[PDB]
Amino acid sequence: NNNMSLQDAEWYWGDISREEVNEKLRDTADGTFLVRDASTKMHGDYTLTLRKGGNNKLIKIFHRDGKYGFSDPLTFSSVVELINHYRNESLAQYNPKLDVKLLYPVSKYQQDQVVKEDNIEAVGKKLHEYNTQFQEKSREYDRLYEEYTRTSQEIQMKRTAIEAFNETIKIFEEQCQTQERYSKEYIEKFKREGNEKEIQRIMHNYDKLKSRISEIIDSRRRLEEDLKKQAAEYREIDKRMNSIKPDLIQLRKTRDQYLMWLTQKGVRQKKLNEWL
Amino acid sequence: SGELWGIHLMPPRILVECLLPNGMIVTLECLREATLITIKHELFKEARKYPLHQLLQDESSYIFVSVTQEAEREEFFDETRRLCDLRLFQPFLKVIEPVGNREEKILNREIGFAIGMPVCEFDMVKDPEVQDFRRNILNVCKEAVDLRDLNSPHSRAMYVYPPNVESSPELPKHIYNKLDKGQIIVVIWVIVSPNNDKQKYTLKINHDCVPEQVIAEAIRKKTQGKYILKVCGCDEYFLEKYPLSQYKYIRSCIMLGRMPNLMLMAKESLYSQLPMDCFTMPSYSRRSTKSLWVINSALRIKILCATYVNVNIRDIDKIYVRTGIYHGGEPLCDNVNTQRVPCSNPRWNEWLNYDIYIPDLPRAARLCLSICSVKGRKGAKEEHCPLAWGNINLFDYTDTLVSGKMALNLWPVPHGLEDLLNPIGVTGSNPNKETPCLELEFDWFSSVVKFPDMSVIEEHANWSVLRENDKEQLKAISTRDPLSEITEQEKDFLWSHRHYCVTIPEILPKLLLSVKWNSRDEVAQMYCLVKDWPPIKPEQAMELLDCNYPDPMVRGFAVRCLEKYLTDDKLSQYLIQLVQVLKYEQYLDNLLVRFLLKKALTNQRIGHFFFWHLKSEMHNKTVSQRFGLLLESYCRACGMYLKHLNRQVEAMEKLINLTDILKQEKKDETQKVQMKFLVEQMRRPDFMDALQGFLSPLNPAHQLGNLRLEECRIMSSAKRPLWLNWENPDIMSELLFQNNEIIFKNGDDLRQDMLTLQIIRIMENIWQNQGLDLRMLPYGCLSIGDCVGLIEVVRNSHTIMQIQCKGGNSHTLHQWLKDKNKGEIYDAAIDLFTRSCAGYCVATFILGIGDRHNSNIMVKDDGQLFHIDFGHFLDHERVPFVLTQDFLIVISKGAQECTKTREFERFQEMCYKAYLAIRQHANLFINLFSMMLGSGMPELQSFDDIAYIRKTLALDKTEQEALEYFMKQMNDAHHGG
Repeated sequence: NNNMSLQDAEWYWGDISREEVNEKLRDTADGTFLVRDASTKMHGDYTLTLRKGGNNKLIKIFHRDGKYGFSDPLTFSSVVELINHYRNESLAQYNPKLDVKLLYPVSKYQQDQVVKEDNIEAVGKKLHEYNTQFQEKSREYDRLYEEYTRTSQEIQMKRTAIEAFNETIKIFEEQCQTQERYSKEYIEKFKREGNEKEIQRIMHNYDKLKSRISEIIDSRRRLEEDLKKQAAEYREIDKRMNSIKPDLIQLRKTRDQYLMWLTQKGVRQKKLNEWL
Repeated sequence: SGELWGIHLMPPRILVECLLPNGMIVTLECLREATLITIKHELFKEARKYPLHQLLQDESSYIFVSVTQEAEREEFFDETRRLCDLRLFQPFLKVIEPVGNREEKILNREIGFAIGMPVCEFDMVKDPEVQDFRRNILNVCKEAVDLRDLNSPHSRAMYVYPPNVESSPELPKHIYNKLDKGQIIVVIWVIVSPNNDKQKYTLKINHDCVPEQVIAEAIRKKTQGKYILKVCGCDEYFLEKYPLSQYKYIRSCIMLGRMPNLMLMAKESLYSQLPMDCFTMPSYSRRSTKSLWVINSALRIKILCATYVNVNIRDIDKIYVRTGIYHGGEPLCDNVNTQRVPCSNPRWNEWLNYDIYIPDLPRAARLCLSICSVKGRKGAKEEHCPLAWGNINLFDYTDTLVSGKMALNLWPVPHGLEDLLNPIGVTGSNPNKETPCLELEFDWFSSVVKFPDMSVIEEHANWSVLRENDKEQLKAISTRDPLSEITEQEKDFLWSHRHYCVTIPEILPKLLLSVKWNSRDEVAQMYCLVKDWPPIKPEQAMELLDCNYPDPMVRGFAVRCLEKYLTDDKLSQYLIQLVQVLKYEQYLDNLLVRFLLKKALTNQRIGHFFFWHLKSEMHNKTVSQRFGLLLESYCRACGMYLKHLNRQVEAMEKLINLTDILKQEKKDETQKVQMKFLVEQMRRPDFMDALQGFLSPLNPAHQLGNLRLEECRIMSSAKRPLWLNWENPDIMSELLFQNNEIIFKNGDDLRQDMLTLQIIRIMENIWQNQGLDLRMLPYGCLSIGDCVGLIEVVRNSHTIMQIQCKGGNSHTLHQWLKDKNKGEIYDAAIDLFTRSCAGYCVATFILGIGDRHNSNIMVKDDGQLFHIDFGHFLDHERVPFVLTQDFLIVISKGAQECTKTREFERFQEMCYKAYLAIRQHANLFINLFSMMLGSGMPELQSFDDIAYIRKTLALDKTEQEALEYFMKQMNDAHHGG
């Protein structure tokens, strides 16, 4: 291509904001670029967005005396000539620290092949189907997120309860250790004085303490098993959301691409808004 | 989850199984509201029944120990507190010897209760940075305490009751004309008498009146520096010598035309009422490195493996780890990805190299990384989804580069985060061990690598190193908003003209965006410019504290500007954003936390909201530890106010529990049985004692008193918010308000409402300053926790839906305003309604809040119009507040015609002036919405959202074009207007 109008250029996008540019320049290779109208919205700016070092670098093109250029002097007839020149030659002429080639253009013609059945009612019905499928997918993802947050609170409360149970076991085992400490060398006094009623009641007290600590062991073990089961369910819900998420993102991309194609095809927005 | 594990309210008969030091076990039937000392009393009474009573010692030498519901062995030197408030996990109490200082442990219990998590795990956590912060923040705590005790008892009164003023000593022209020759009719209410008898005097004094001379002519009219002015109905005092009209109460009385009423109290009475803050010094305070720049190597990090990743095997084939070295939000080099290993065995053993050098690493460099999963076998497009994320500070708090192994526990993906990496997220490992963990390995350079100090940086400066004609480009870059379309041409122009940028102080945020932080010489030069930079305004200074400027010296310059310009009132206005940008700090110990704590410990009004803003996000585990440590520091050094805060917490948690037993147990039956259960639960004495006589969290000056049980109800909304009505213990406070109504709303997040009302208050302030009396009604809203908070209720106001229902139409609202206040004050009500409508229309269009219906917009009896239940602000273009004909009739004074209405033309003029004022001050609004990203609202995550308020304010278009933009928006609202 020797020279072509910028409206027919693949890299030129026209009237869009920085946000969709960042979405289309997101995690792409070095040198990926597009040309859009500047946000100041006056004729003749035609700013360029390039990706270098993982950053969305943004360059301004001036429109003095009917020409174009990155800086003074302006030695380009059209923006397409400048784009081709910096597409064949590195941009280091303007700035030596920007050692990057304009490798890949963000072509709006690339996403045209995604949509099929170009007639208006077919794309309307297809947009309706993907939009409602996105609706059940999103409501499933939010219900799963709600369940995940609730189960996470249950994990936190159950873990706090287990930690309290372990500290209770430490308390009661310290009590049993003190009982043994004050009883090991002192039951000989019981043997000399020879009363069996006090022996049987202190053994009853030790037995009921043993029953209490065994019951607390049983409760701690049961709640630990419940925590393991509920954490397994937590893992399953997390896995389910991680499975849903790429599908939801793909449905979002499909809906956005269909809406953009309908907007650029001259389709009425209000005629498609109320179908949902 | 209440007073026992699994039991909300314990039965009146409680079988405690206490634990004896001798070795015996008791089974004691304990009284319901019993205190611990009598529990020990008939513990030792029945101790004689069981053997080994001879080994037992006196009652007073022994202390109860038990495990609470927060998993810690609490020991109880506080015998005066009842068992209901003890929060037992199981009913047992071990009796042992003293093991520590009593006052320290009682203070620790109060601090842990106020925070909501124990100080014991702050002691037991082995992070050196946490312990070093806990030790070093006590220095500024002690300095703030000493400054608070510098001019005792006057400075203590300043701390407890700070002056509620605003910044400007002077008055706007549109309210100076509101007074008869600049005179304020003020009523001073002296209760000083042999009996408790009120009596009054009326004074016609000036607007620049010091309260000392106010009481001077008060005594002169009575028919001497020992009296103070206290505002009727609340704990607001006029202490420091300031103009009278500068106080917020007097200013609000000038705003609304209400009669200012004040006490005349003795200085000695307040000085004896205030106690001495016993700042006990905590116990834990007792407890060959080569430079960064001399390393000739590239930065590489080794990914070992992941212990487990929560991903399905038959839906996802491969997973990888995407990394990247970031400086805030912008990468210092290209992101590097690990090899796409199968998801069954996340085992990597892979070195990752980066396009950056070891000396080129900036001080605030962070390794942001995320395990991610691939997809796309069906179709030619392949997508990567975020799966788990984590950030590591490449330099720790000791200025040392990380090295060796590091087990980083990753965080769950934020809701609605498309981005593979999350550089805006917090740093550090996840405390939850049930999270995916990744083993990182940073390269070992045979020594400890330390970032160079200021000396080496300054020596590197001045080594790599007439006014120009076109200096207007610098001003043009300065005047644009922080999220402007800044080019590499403007960046190179800024960096090539950095020496001449010092003559425009407010261009520093742009210049810091021009410098590339992956270059050592540029970083050193920009540091040299920062060191000698002139101070900037606080509104511009807080911009340098968001996620876009993570550099410690940039944030230090911003904190110094906050020290040297920012006032207490603007700090209170901007306390939400300054608290939220504490998460953006990479280290617990920084200058911003010291500034916020020092200002919070010298101002109870500032410190109260500081405590509550930190407390409202303790549920967020991303910032739980840092805010918990800060809350520990504040609660140690605040003094007596902690007890008051404890009372507040009690009430709040009680209300939370009540709302719990209102919203997941009995949400199905009719409302009347719910009201019966409400009055039964709230009539019980301990709920009363928790809900009686505590300071209002919405306003610490408003001291809530007796609770009227007859009119505490539930509205018919979706989440069933709880209406509370409180009395005032003082008997003559009928002048300001006889009642305190508060909506306790749980389930709906109120951080959105807090941000919206703060922004609305700021628009009100800008409009009042410019010359427009465009009064808003930013009612008090304070979130207290996870989707739970408080809302101040506007007295004598009804929703438009209630007005329409009670009148029965289009003319019913104007008819109601005609009927409520007719006569010569009808014109004032009409002008008030029109003007408040214009201001709220402009604010709602600019903020773009959720769809407005008649249920969520209210009008007062005097005609003031205001908005409630914001919720969904910005985007979650669409004008929500379309001016309906119900308002067209009232603005046009009931005229059928609306297009050719002169009052409608004045409405247009006020709206246009408001839009131009907010467009002129939009830099502050963009700054405040950018500082709020780390909170995590569902509709505020990245700058893509702030582009909405960028577009509605028409900051991209010229100043003139915004006029026609507002024209077109209002004409589309009216279908021609």
